Amino acid sequence: HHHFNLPPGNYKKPKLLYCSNGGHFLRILPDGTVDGTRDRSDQHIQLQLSAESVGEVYIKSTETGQYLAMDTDGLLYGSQTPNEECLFLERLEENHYNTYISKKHAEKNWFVGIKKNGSCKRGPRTHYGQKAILFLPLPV
Repeated sequence: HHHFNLPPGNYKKPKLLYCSNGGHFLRILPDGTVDGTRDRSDQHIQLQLSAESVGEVYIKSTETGQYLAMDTDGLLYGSQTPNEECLFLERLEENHYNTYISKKHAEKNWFVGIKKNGSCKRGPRTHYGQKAILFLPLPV
């Protein structure tokens, strides 16, 4: 369903997923809530990525152990355990950024994304070409 241009990073260390849209870091709150925050000091923005298969990743909160996941209705949530909804296709975009496509909903082009207001986007509302889906992994 999708191209295979991969980004040039590794999963050695945790990262911050900086969204260029509004400048928010992706956050997985203890209650399972997922949003974005501009507070670099937030304890819930440190994520450990890991590769399942080449180009397939898990995105986990170092603080809580929760996995980033996208539900049947396109809502991002924090999962206590790894499941099919937790896999994302990590790809390069615009020869620069990282994008994360829901593996489970790949055919539909549902992406991880953050609005200028700090609220995450719902799967069906995302699409190729948007600013909300563009991320830069920053060191913690």
